Amino acid sequence: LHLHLRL
Amino acid sequence: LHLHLRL
Amino acid sequence: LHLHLRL
Amino acid sequence: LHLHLRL
Amino acid sequence: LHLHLRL
Amino acid sequence: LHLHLRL
Amino acid sequence: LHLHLRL
Amino acid sequence: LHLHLRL
Amino acid sequence: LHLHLRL
Amino acid sequence: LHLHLRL
Amino acid sequence: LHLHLRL
Amino acid sequence: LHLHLRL
Amino acid sequence: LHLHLRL
Amino acid sequence: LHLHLRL
Amino acid sequence: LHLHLRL
Amino acid sequence: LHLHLRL
Amino acid sequence: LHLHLRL
Amino acid sequence: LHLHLRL
Amino acid sequence: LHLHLRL
Amino acid sequence: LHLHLRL
Amino acid sequence: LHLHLRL
Amino acid sequence: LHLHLRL
Amino acid sequence: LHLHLRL
Amino acid sequence: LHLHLRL
Amino acid sequence: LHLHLRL
Amino acid sequence: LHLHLRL
Amino acid sequence: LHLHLRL
Amino acid sequence: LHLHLRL
Amino acid sequence: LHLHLRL
Amino acid sequence: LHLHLRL
Repeated sequence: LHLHLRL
Repeated sequence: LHLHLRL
Repeated sequence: LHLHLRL
Repeated sequence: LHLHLRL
Repeated sequence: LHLHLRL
Repeated sequence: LHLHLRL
Repeated sequence: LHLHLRL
Repeated sequence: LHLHLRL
Repeated sequence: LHLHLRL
Repeated sequence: LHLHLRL
Repeated sequence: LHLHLRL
Repeated sequence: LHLHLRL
Repeated sequence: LHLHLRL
Repeated sequence: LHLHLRL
Repeated sequence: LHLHLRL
Repeated sequence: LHLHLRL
Repeated sequence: LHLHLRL
Repeated sequence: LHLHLRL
Repeated sequence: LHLHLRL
Repeated sequence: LHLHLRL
Repeated sequence: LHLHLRL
Repeated sequence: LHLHLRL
Repeated sequence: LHLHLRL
Repeated sequence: LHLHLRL
Repeated sequence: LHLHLRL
Repeated sequence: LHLHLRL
Repeated sequence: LHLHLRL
Repeated sequence: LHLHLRL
Repeated sequence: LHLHLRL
Repeated sequence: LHLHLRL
């Protein structure tokens, strides 16, 4: 999986 | 899965 | 799944 | 599934 | 997995 | 999803 | 997902 | 994911 | 992921 | 990941 | 909000 | 928010 | 937020 | 935030 | 934040 | 395909 | 394919 | 493929 | 493939 | 492949 | 057979 | 067979 | 067989 | 067989 | 066989 | 016999 | 016999 | 016999 | 017999 | 017999 988070 | 989050 | 969230 | 949420 | 986080 | 194939 | 194949 | 193949 | 193959 | 192969 | 998803 | 996901 | 994910 | 992930 | 991941 | 021949 | 021949 | 021949 | 021949 | 021959 | 899947 | 999958 | 997978 | 995987 | 994997 | 098959 | 198969 | 197979 | 196989 | 195999 390509779990990407950007905050 | 490509779970992507952007906040 | 491509679960995408943008807040 | 392409579950997409945008708030 | 390519878990990427950017804050 | 429970995608099942049987050939 | 539980993607199962059987050939 | 539990991707299973059997040939 | 539990990617299993059996040939 | 528990990538298992058996040939 | 109590957004709850169960798949 | 209590965003809860269970797959 | 209590963002909880369980896959 | 209590971001919790369990895969 | 209590970011917790368990794979 | 299950091509079966018996002569 | 299960090609079977018996002569 | 399970090609089987018996003569 | 399980190619089997028996003559 | 399990190529087996028996003559 | 040309069994093709795309999800 | 040309069994192709793409997820 | 040309079994191809791409995730 | 040309079994190809790409994750 | 040309079994190729790429993760 | 000229048994010919082409798939 | 000229048994010919082409797949 | 000229048993010919081409896959 | 001229049993010929080409894969 | 001219049993020929080419893989």
